[PDB]
Amino acid sequence: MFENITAAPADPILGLADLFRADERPGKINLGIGVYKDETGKTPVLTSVKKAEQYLLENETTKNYLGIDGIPEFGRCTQELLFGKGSALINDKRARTAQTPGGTGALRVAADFLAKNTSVKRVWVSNPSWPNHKSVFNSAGLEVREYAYYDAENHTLDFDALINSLNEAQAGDVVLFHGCCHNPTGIDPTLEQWQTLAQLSVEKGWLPLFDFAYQGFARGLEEDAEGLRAFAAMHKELIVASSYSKNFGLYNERVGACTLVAADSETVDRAFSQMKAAIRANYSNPPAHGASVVATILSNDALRAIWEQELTDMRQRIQRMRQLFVNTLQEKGANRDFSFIIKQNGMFSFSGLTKEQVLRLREEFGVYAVASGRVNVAGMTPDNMAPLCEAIVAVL
Amino acid sequence: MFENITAAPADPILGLADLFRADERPGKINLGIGVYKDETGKTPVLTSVKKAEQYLLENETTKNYLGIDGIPEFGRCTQELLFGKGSALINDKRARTAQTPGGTGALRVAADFLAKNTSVKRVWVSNPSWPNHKSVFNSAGLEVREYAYYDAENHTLDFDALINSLNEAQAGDVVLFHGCCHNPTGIDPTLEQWQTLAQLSVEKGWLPLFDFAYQGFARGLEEDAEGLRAFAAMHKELIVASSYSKNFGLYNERVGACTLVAADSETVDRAFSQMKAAIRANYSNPPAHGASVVATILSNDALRAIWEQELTDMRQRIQRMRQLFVNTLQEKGANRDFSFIIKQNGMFSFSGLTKEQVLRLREEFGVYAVASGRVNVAGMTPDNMAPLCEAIVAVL
Ligand SMILES: *Cc1c(COP(=O)(O)O)c[n+]([O-])c(C)c1O
Ligand SMILES: *Cc1c(COP(=O)(O)O)c[n+]([O-])c(C)c1O
Repeated sequence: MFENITAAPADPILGLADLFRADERPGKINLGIGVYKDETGKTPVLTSVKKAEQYLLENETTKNYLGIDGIPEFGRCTQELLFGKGSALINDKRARTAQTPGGTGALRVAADFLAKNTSVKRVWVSNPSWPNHKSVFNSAGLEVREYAYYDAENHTLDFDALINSLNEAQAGDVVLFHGCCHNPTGIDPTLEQWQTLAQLSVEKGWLPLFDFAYQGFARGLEEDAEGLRAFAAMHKELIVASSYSKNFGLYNERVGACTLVAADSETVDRAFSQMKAAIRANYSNPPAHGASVVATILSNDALRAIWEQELTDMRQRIQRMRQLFVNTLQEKGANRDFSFIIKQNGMFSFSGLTKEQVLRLREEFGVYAVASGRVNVAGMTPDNMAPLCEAIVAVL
Repeated sequence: MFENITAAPADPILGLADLFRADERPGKINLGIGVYKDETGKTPVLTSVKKAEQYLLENETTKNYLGIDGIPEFGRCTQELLFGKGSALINDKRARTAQTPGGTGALRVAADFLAKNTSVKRVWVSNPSWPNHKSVFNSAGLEVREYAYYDAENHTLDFDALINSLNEAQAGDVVLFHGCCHNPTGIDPTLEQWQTLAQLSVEKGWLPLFDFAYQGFARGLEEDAEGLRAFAAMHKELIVASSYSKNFGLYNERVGACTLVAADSETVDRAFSQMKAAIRANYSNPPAHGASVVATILSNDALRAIWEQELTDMRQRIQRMRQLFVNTLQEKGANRDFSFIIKQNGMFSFSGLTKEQVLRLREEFGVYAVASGRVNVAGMTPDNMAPLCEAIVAVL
């Protein structure tokens, strides 16, 4: 059966982690995967989630199966985080959310749903985008086409080319938007550019799929959800795939949500029974621990307060690391002006490094960046900033 | 987009849980889903897993992403539990296991793998089988055909009809076997019947997919893995989907494994990179907590000892509940002889109840059984045994 199965290519993000760790050069720098690191090079489990975990350890009586859609508490808090407390879609009972294994699991459940219950043949995804978007949507059967997005010379969002790109998208096509902290560019629409796109998918008939992995990392939790809320005020139907792996530092527990919105509660609940039938045919019901923790933290005035401060410290430490990196690069001999990365949002810096600058950096300096030139700024600390900038300016 | 989406039918196992709980009749009995209950009507979280959880709470430093295939420790213990310590496939490095969200997630990953990397068009599944088998394999693209299995008059495995059924299976087809505690019948092959099937899939060219949800519940952990080990000694390629939701009482954390075996380590690792590419395109990497606990318990001499006793108490309490149920039924006026359910293995009793005996029992006595007449014996306690038997004999 398995004799002529070819070996798959390694994952462009995760394949790095395999190589990094097998390397026994002592001064290597990771900058690959997109996990926060603190000033000391470590990804601690947050304190708000250690208190919540002690709590579940004292207060759980059963591990008996969650419903197909998970913890209801988790569901309404996620909807409030996305749409706002007292939003009109919450009140009209227009949204239905399923707890999922991370944002990837929410993105696939969406894809599986749409493939067997919808007309959609095409998902539109930005150029550039998360590398695994294409792989999740092709596995469901859907075709992935690309729209323009980043102007590389000017280091801006190329809004016009994004508009003219999408004029080849039909009514009935999915268009994926990153909510904030665009992965990989970190370049996001202004509010004014999002209400322009809000209005345009309304007369073009696109179904919006918002991907939210980094809410809380660009300006703040509410500030980051504005673009989606500009679409939500206008659209009868949306879907958002949300992840709490980054903002909760809960990466390996796999906590996310696929939230469905239709024109009214009857349609949304009818559509939701199919989405739940897709979830059953894949894994059965979602992993409890991680979602259990999000919901304990968001249900507690005190424990929520502590998380929101932990998330603000991260937002700020990455911002500090950005200015540091453009300053250090400067005085380390930097051949170009890298000041544009200051204006980018989130964990990443989309540097202009070529695939070979990036290959040379791993294979002789041991600093790991994705082959697109995406480097994780949250993986930089004041101790490794100098090694790292000396490596980039010797490859320039 | 979602206007003419029809509502899905409710799940035959999980849809029960929705109805049970919405019912506010005080004496209702659940008997539906296949979760263990102790003498007091409760599914406690085991003590071996509460000690292991205290431990992770004291000893974890990060929630940073697991590899696509999860915890390696989890992987080798699962292989040892399935194949035996010092098995030849472990030593020849012939097996590769990925940690998954429960046994359902392992069964889908298998299906996704085989669909894009194999010739297989057909998975053969028993009649009767777990209701969701068909749904997981059809979602991957595969067709599901059925083979004969249970003789309902005699209450036996109908081995001949199982043989003649499968003579319509081609070389290259998947045939799914339940390892032990057949869901729904609880009727399993003898060892002699399994080495006969072991030999027959070898000259017929079937790929064996073993489903293991209840290892430790029929005779014991090693005793229960004998059939699979009879196939493993003969086959160059197998796949087993394993779950630790039942034997670890870890239902909602979602801990299982998809373990791949090929003729040699090169092929198995080549095939495994594709299986890992399927896992990435669905959820990304597995939920850590539940697998983390299995591996702490199995890595500890003491904590393992405590689990194995907890699993023996369950095995025994269900056996006690079986004799009780056939005894009580007898003296409650039982119209037929139900002594055959004594000879069945696992949590379930495949009673001969018709869909209408089963509908009448929920809708007027409030005892919930699956529409196949599958009743969960682990949901019976000495306090609810009499209500329950009075209900069955009034519907007979
Ligand atoms: C991190 C990330 C994901 C994956 O989320 P998780 O499954 O790890 O939670 C998905 N998408 O799409 C983007 C853009 C991410 O940055
Ligand atoms: C319980 C059970 C499953 C599902 O396993 P989990 O995902 O809940 O662990 C799958 N199969 O196939 C059978 C027979 C089961 O009894």
